[PDB]
Amino acid sequence: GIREKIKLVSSAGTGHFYTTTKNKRTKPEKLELKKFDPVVRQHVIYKEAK
Amino acid sequence: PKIKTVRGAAKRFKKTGKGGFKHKHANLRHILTKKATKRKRHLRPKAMVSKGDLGLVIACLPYA
Amino acid sequence: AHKKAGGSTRNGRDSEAKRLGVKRFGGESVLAGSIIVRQRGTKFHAGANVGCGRDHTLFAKADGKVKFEVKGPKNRKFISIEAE
Amino acid sequence: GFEGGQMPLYRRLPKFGFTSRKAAITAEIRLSDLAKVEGGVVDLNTLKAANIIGIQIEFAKVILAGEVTTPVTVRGLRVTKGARAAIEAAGGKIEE
RNA sequence: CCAUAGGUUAAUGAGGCGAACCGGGGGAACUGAAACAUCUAAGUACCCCGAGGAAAAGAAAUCAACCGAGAUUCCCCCAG
RNA sequence: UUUUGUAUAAUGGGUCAGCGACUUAUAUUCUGUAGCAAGGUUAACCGAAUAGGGGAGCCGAAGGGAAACCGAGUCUUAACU
RNA sequence: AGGACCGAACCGACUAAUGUUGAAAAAUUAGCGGAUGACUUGUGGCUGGGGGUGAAAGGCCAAUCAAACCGGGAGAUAGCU
RNA sequence: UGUAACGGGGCUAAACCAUGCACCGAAGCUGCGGCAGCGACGCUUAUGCGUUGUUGGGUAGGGGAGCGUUCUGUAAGCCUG
RNA sequence: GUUUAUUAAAAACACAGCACUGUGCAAACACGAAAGUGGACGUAUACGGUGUGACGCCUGCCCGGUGCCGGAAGGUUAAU
RNA sequence: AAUUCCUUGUCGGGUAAGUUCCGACCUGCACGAAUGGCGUAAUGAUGGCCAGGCUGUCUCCACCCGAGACUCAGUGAAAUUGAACUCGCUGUGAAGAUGCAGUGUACCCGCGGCAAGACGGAAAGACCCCGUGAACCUUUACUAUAGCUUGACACUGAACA
RNA sequence: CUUUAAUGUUUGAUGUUCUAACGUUGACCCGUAAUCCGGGUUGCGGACAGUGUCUGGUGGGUAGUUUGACUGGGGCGGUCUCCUCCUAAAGAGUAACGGAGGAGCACGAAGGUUGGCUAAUCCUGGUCGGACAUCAGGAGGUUAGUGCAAUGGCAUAAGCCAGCUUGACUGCGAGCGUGACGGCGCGAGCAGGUGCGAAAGCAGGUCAUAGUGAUCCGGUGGUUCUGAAUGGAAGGGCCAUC
Ligand SMILES: [Mg+2]
Ligand SMILES: [Mg+2]
Ligand SMILES: [Mg+2]
Ligand SMILES: [Mg+2]
Ligand SMILES: [Mg+2]
Ligand SMILES: [Mg+2]
Ligand SMILES: [Mg+2]
Ligand SMILES: [Mg+2]
Ligand SMILES: [Mg+2]
Ligand SMILES: [Mg+2]
Ligand SMILES: [Mg+2]
Ligand SMILES: [Mg+2]
Ligand SMILES: [Mg+2]
Ligand SMILES: [Mg+2]
Ligand SMILES: [Mg+2]
Ligand SMILES: [Mg+2]
Ligand SMILES: [Mg+2]
Ligand SMILES: [Mg+2]
Ligand SMILES: [Mg+2]
Ligand SMILES: [Mg+2]
Ligand SMILES: [Mg+2]
Ligand SMILES: [Mg+2]
Ligand SMILES: [Mg+2]
Ligand SMILES: [Mg+2]
Ligand SMILES: [Mg+2]
Ligand SMILES: [Mg+2]
Ligand SMILES: [Mg+2]
Ligand SMILES: [Mg+2]
Ligand SMILES: [Mg+2]
Ligand SMILES: [Mg+2]
Ligand SMILES: [Mg+2]
Ligand SMILES: [Mg+2]
Ligand SMILES: [Mg+2]
Ligand SMILES: [Mg+2]
Ligand SMILES: [Mg+2]
Ligand SMILES: [Mg+2]
Ligand SMILES: [Mg+2]
Ligand SMILES: [Mg+2]
Ligand SMILES: [Mg+2]
Ligand SMILES: [Mg+2]
Ligand SMILES: [Mg+2]
Ligand SMILES: [Mg+2]
Ligand SMILES: [Mg+2]
Ligand SMILES: [Mg+2]
Ligand SMILES: [Mg+2]
Ligand SMILES: [Mg+2]
Ligand SMILES: [Mg+2]
Ligand SMILES: [Mg+2]
Ligand SMILES: [Mg+2]
Ligand SMILES: [Mg+2]
Ligand SMILES: [Mg+2]
Ligand SMILES: [Mg+2]
Ligand SMILES: [Mg+2]
Ligand SMILES: [Mg+2]
Ligand SMILES: [Mg+2]
Ligand SMILES: [Mg+2]
Ligand SMILES: [Mg+2]
Ligand SMILES: [Mg+2]
Ligand SMILES: [Mg+2]
Ligand SMILES: [Mg+2]
Ligand SMILES: [Mg+2]
Ligand SMILES: [Mg+2]
Ligand SMILES: [Mg+2]
Ligand SMILES: [Mg+2]
Ligand SMILES: [Mg+2]
Ligand SMILES: [Mg+2]
Ligand SMILES: [Mg+2]
Ligand SMILES: [Mg+2]
Ligand SMILES: [Mg+2]
Ligand SMILES: [Mg+2]
Repeated sequence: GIREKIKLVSSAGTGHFYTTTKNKRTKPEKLELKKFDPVVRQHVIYKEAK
Repeated sequence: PKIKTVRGAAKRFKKTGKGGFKHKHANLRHILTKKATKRKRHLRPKAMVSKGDLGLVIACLPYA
Repeated sequence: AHKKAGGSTRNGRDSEAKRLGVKRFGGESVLAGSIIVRQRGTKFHAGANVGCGRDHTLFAKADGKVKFEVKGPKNRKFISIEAE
Repeated sequence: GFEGGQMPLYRRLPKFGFTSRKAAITAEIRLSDLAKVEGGVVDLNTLKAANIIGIQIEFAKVILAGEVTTPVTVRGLRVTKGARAAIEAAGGKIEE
């Protein structure tokens, strides 16, 4: 269970977020993905958090 | 004496129009990253009690 | 001793049966969305009006009558539906 | 609720909701209840005297149930759109 | 040293008993939870003190909700 | 009586007579029956009263939603064929 | 002189037999140990139950003891017969 | 323990193998008489009758219908020196 | 000598002797919510606890663990 | 060896013959120094072994004397018991039969005596297992707690360094 | 700020005395005919000791309890959830302390899409180089490969490579499969907003089947809900999460 839960928070500032897992011993850089924001109903950049 | 309702059951069932009981689905509390979004979306709405379980629920909820 | 103590086995494990197989056979009248066969791999391939799910579950994409057939150069088993 | 020793149904399901204290004091009045009121005007006080609703009731609604056949005034009571159409057709006047 | 403690006498009162009810001071465990420790049984059983024909409580530093009610006690609802 | 199974060498009874074990109160649900019926019924209490009074209340005629709220619709959702 | 020796009363209880619905809910018979001592005995008193007392065996505490007896909680509980 | 490996007597078929016709043989079937449950149909208006088919082993258990005992009203009636 | 009154009298218990240890007296310790009492009208040649068990020859090595005694610089640490 | 499993270890003594006994050896499964080691005169209703005397302990029982047993008169229990017109054998069968099958034998009823059976009588097995049973005991099981101990505050004050 | 000297306050500590609380099972007097007690005087000790509340440690001294099940009796051992195969008798399902193996993950690429590509092994020839490295040809045809067990599947590849990219999307969801139930699984299609492709189209994770934990209790973010006189707020509810 090396992979740990991480939170991806939208850059639109609406407070919505997704959850996933990441291996942090390798690939230590932040994860960025254009994902759908259900509140503003648009695709915005989500940034690593938690 | 009056029959005493099971308060834990009265905090978990609600009576419907025809006399059935509705309940919140299980498996939607604390381990939610690994669960698929389709599965959680189906667990979000309320569900009717099953015919095999109406007997226990009516016994626990006399007044309702 | 009066009795000889035995050993222990190491084979006690097994997994639950997955209820695979053909659900509706030839001639069945099915609604759209009805599951025809539940499979591991594509033992039966999807024909006309039949869809294949992620676990290779063959399901009806239309109302009609199920038909099994053998087609193609490889003599593979296809499931199709005559719309009725 | 005992199931032999496994987790019972009323304990393996989650709790939900809360009991609102406003619902206790809110009541409902049918159109047929209007005709069994004396005075020609429908109020909290007048309905409590006629015994349609309890005395703890602070909020009331008129819903489309039964049939109203007489002109009557409903003042200061929320009324659904179906009841409003029915009351107007029966000739009553509605206001807040 | 005055005093006070102590001593004598006299006057009045109490003592002890009693089935339940009542107020107060102490206060279980079996049992239930299908085990058990929080919890329950239960402030029950029991022990003790006191009083009366009743006792206790009682005349809002009380409720209510922007309307108002008006000490206490008991019964039926509220409401399992 | 207990059992898969008892003539069982498995349990119980020496015999007779008397006694000896599914009750009662309250609450809830279903059935039957009776009254009334979109209504039904009172509780305490009053009453000399099995009468009469007493509708405080409770059940039913509306549901959906966690809830505000809306309402023969409602919830879900930005919106639902 | 002696927790000295032999041995009655007196205190005990090693062996055998009898007895075992006994003469007796622990005795009888024949032997047996101590017998001036850490002995034995009469009368009275004191220690009380999770307590007493115990040259200690979980022994004894009214024919009852790994927690006396009596009354109460109590119709404890008993998925057992 | 005693013949004790046809149930026995006994059997040279009264054994075995074929063929065939008889007969015995159950609470099965049929005949005669009776009772009951269910269904169908007809009639009567029913609250039943008739015809007809069929059913009727039974533990746990479910359903239905009764008998009898003590006491209350009918009953200051009726039975009874 | 004592012991399982009523299936065990023994090699068991006790014992004189030995050692360790506590205790300076309002002693340690014990029975007591407490007052008190025993220890003891005793005072370290006394008293308590523990182990061993006349006497003779002796009682060897280990303080890492648990306990006990002593230390107190530093780390951690309660109510406040 | 009160300790040694292998083990009746091996050697010696005692006996015609000794798994016990005595003395040695040491291969101490698994002795050991105050939960004391080794020895020890005396003592012991203490454990084991040997010898003399003595004998009905025995070879192997015989006889005798008394109390019962046995008979008569009087009084007069008890455990137990579904009912009983209560045989053997072989087989069967809840798998060991007076009762079932086949078969054999057997006139009816007492009294004395024996104890093979009636899975005889007695005690709802004490061994074994089960109960989400009990009790008591132990501990570095859990949770507490009496006690012991630590500090703050209160009873509790003055002055100085 | 490493620092000393010094002013001043507070805090904290220590030691030293004092008497006046408190202790006295020291003496003497009185109540008193009294080894109790109380009062008085005096000596000693002395704000210590002791006690009350709070608090840390210690505490089988005492107390209440727990100490699982399966099991060819129990104990010992082994096992307990999930996946694959056989037993399993050609639908599903099917037991044993039956026979064999695995899982408690991994991957922002190892996912989506477009385009492209096709192995194992052997023979022949070829520098180090050989049985076996890279190369050319041939045979052969999946005897390979699949992130990890086994079964089924895979060439239109589900296997291999590259470009672009985030659909590992949000709200739903006809219908269906599978469970006593809790629940689990499949799913076209609809809406919104996306990615790849010229386009038809494909994409709601991975070739599929293990990689998992109900409820309660809390934590975090948001919220058009509720808010015990009213306006807030705490707390609760809903949604997303631990
Ligand atoms: Mg949540
Ligand atoms: Mg294996
Ligand atoms: Mg469980
Ligand atoms: Mg009313
Ligand atoms: Mg308790
Ligand atoms: Mg208890
Ligand atoms: Mg319990
Ligand atoms: Mg229980
Ligand atoms: Mg009086
Ligand atoms: Mg019986
Ligand atoms: Mg049995
Ligand atoms: Mg049996
Ligand atoms: Mg039979
Ligand atoms: Mg018999
Ligand atoms: Mg019998
Ligand atoms: Mg009997
Ligand atoms: Mg009776
Ligand atoms: Mg009823
Ligand atoms: Mg009725
Ligand atoms: Mg002597
Ligand atoms: Mg005498
Ligand atoms: Mg004896
Ligand atoms: Mg004698
Ligand atoms: Mg002597
Ligand atoms: Mg003597
Ligand atoms: Mg006794
Ligand atoms: Mg006791
Ligand atoms: Mg006890
Ligand atoms: Mg005792
Ligand atoms: Mg009780
Ligand atoms: Mg009882
Ligand atoms: Mg013979
Ligand atoms: Mg016949
Ligand atoms: Mg029949
Ligand atoms: Mg019948
Ligand atoms: Mg004895
Ligand atoms: Mg004695
Ligand atoms: Mg002796
Ligand atoms: Mg000793
Ligand atoms: Mg030593
Ligand atoms: Mg040490
Ligand atoms: Mg030996
Ligand atoms: Mg020899
Ligand atoms: Mg020897
Ligand atoms: Mg040894
Ligand atoms: Mg020791
Ligand atoms: Mg030692
Ligand atoms: Mg010794
Ligand atoms: Mg002696
Ligand atoms: Mg006689
Ligand atoms: Mg016989
Ligand atoms: Mg026989
Ligand atoms: Mg016979
Ligand atoms: Mg014979
Ligand atoms: Mg005889
Ligand atoms: Mg006999
Ligand atoms: Mg005899
Ligand atoms: Mg016998
Ligand atoms: Mg017997
Ligand atoms: Mg159990
Ligand atoms: Mg003293
Ligand atoms: Mg302790
Ligand atoms: Mg304990
Ligand atoms: Mg078990
Ligand atoms: Mg066996
Ligand atoms: Mg085990
Ligand atoms: Mg199959
Ligand atoms: Mg099959
Ligand atoms: Mg892949
Ligand atoms: Mg407010």
